[PDB]
Amino acid sequence: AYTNSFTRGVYYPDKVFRSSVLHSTQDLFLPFFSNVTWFHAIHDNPVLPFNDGVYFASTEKSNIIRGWIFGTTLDSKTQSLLIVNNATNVVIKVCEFQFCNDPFLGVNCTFEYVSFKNLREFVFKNIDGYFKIYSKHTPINLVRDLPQGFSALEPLVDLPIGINITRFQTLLALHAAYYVGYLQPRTFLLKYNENGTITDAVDCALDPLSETKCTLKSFTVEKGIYQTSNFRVQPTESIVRFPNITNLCPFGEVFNATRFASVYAWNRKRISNCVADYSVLYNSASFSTFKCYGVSPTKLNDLCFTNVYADSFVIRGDEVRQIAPGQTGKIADYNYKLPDDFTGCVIAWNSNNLDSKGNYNYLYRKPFERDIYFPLQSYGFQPTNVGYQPYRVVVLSFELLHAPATVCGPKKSTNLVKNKCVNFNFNGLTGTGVLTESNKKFLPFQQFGRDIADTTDAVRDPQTLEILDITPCSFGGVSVITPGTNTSNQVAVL
Amino acid sequence: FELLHAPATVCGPKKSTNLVKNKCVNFNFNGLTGTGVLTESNKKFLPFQQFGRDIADTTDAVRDPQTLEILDITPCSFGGVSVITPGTNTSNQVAVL
Amino acid sequence: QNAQALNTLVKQLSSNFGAISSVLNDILSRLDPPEAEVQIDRLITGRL
Amino acid sequence: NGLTVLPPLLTDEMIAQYTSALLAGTITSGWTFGAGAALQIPFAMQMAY
Ligand SMILES: *[C@@H]1O[C@H](CO)[C@@H](O)[C@H](O)[C@H]1NC(C)=O
Ligand SMILES: *[C@@H]1O[C@H](CO)[C@@H](O)[C@H](O)[C@H]1NC(C)=O
Ligand SMILES: *[C@@H]1O[C@H](CO)[C@@H](O)[C@H](O)[C@H]1NC(C)=O
Ligand SMILES: *[C@@H]1O[C@H](CO)[C@@H](O)[C@H](O)[C@H]1NC(C)=O
Ligand SMILES: *[C@@H]1O[C@H](CO)[C@@H](O)[C@H](O)[C@H]1NC(C)=O
Ligand SMILES: *[C@@H]1O[C@H](CO)[C@@H](O)[C@H](O)[C@H]1NC(C)=O
Ligand SMILES: *[C@@H]1O[C@H](CO)[C@@H](O)[C@H](O)[C@H]1NC(C)=O
Ligand SMILES: *[C@@H]1O[C@H](CO)[C@@H](O)[C@H](O)[C@H]1NC(C)=O
Repeated sequence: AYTNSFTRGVYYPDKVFRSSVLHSTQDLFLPFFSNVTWFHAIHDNPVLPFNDGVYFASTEKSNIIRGWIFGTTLDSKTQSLLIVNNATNVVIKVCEFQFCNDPFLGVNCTFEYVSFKNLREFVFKNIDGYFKIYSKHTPINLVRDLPQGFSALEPLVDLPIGINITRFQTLLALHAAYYVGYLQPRTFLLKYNENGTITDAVDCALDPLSETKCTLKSFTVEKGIYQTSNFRVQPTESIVRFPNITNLCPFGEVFNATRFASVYAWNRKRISNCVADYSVLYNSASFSTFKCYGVSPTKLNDLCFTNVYADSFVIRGDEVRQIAPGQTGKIADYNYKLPDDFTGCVIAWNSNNLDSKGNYNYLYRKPFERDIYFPLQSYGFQPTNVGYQPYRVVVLSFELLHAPATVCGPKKSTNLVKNKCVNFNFNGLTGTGVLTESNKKFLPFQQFGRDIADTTDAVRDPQTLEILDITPCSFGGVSVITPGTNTSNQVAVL
Repeated sequence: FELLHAPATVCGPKKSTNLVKNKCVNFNFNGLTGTGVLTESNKKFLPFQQFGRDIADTTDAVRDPQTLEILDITPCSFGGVSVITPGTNTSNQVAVL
Repeated sequence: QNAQALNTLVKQLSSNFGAISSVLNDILSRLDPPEAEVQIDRLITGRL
Repeated sequence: NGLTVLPPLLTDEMIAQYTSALLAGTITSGWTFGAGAALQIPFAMQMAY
């Protein structure tokens, strides 16, 4: 069984006093006129999903509903919030309770507290570990269903339980119907009266007149046409395209090399025509540092490059800080310079247990220049020297210019769907639109096309060299044609 | 630390002072500061509400943390000041509005 | 005059305004939120 | 980019109908249609005025 939520399930969203104002708010409310599941207690206490949050309501004549259970398994295997109201004493506990196969009341704990004719409404939500309880009790004269009307709920309790709640169950007193409605992130307009009591409400996503009340900040709408929204078509599925290459990039040949070059004569290895899995380098605990100046290290798996170069050499530990864009010093200026617009990551680890002996084979002296009483000096690295120990540093320089990408990370491609609105990813380039066949003659060296706004106009599919046009999915202003609200609540939409 | 405007349970080491009504004062309520005249009010804060706010998000009223009564906050009198003057080639006497 | 005003407005989308890229998707696909937000604020200020 | 153009309320055809009405009025009734009713007048007499 299901019923109509109507206008029930709005609560005072904050401890801020307001009056005579049409204030607007976004919080997890019950959506207006949505369905709520209707349960019965005659001649029904199942476990329900909690989802993003719950409105709960019940109707009483004899105080049958006395409690709630919240958790994931509700079987003593996890912590579960228990609320019970027996006679005049409200009891709250969050123990790893052993609940019955079918919990009811007859007629490692982290918290404990002890204190139809009646409608008792509640709101439960679980935000960053905080279980927030709002409620309202009101007299009623109705047995069949939830009464229609409006009256908002105050917040009463906020329990810092830190419990992951996915399911909940109620507790009945056996010798009282109840409703369960899912909260959603719907913006509201709320009529605070002179006393500051919310006396009316308008759900924004209910219907086009309600959008118009949300747009004008008014419960009354004048005769006219109002631009409430922009209609935009949504995509269906994502499309991921990368060259179908299975070769793996030789990072091991750079990072696990028998010998590193000196900084005065640093090596520059080209990485191309391969799959670059950067999760290995990032997750590895062997590195003393992994600092990215270009892109974030976790994005490297999706993103891909025209080329990647690995600059490999040995420096003294205290000089690691100098290998960065914007830095100056005797190393940054004299022997190894990066562009100040450098894109990439600097990875380094000590070699105190490998290169140190003393080891005098390491000598030091524009961006990416190799400069092959003298300017030439060297180090004697010994195992007994931290800031004076040798470090192996590899600088990964990434070229992200829009051109055919030779280095693309470990991500599987999908099939391509034409003439449908889709979320696409071509060699790390993303966007949303309709991919169609085209007559745009890209030259063999061209990979991407562009519009006046510098947005992508067309792309060359990286697996099959054909050109696809990108046209954003149909969109436009909505407008609501409405007579006076007094004349009618009926509306028409452009 | 949760600094959301709500009743404070943990307050910093600092002695309170007496409260003076109907005079321009520099106030501090639970760490919330400003300047204005504190007066008696008829604003019915709900038991869970500690602060009230205006359209500008400025404080409209507060609940005194020691004695649970509501005080309205009216910013201390201010206004533009204009000088009415004949040209200085006639007189250096002025009137002030 | 109106055509020129619109063409100018559209061309401004190609400007970086101090950001690493004029393309919003390229910022988002490359930077984590704590850094992406800075680059985006630069574009928002310029475009607004 | 979000840049659109709205149509005018009065289409070119409707404007043409208005200029036609104003012109037909001017020719067959002089200025009388401006003040009140369109009062037919021989064009040559209208010019005399
Ligand atoms: C609510 O349930 C009825 C069936 O009783 C169904 O026809 C209606 O579409 C449902 N509405 C929503 C919003 O789920
Ligand atoms: C309510 O339950 C508690 C146990 O959680 C029990 O100690 C108490 O006696 C019960 N009821 C009353 C009215 O005290
Ligand atoms: C309490 O938690 C600990 C984990 O720190 C666990 O080992 C122990 O078994 C739990 N106690 C019970 C009664 O399950
Ligand atoms: C506010 O409360 C008073 C009772 O104190 C009541 O008479 C009035 O109708 C209520 N509504 C207003 C004025 O907001
Ligand atoms: C270097 O060798 C270690 C094994 O000792 C391995 O775990 C690591 O992934 C290798 N590094 C690279 C870049 O392949
Ligand atoms: C993609 O796979 C096809 C075989 O189905 C092959 O002919 C084509 O060359 C591959 N594309 C790339 C860029 O490697
Ligand atoms: C402040 O002190 C009074 C006694 O003068 C006491 O009754 C009141 O409860 C105290 N307020 C708080 C918030 O503790
Ligand atoms: C203004 O004052 C000057 C003296 O500095 C005098 O020469 C001049 O005539 C005066 N003009 C008027 C209009 O009073």
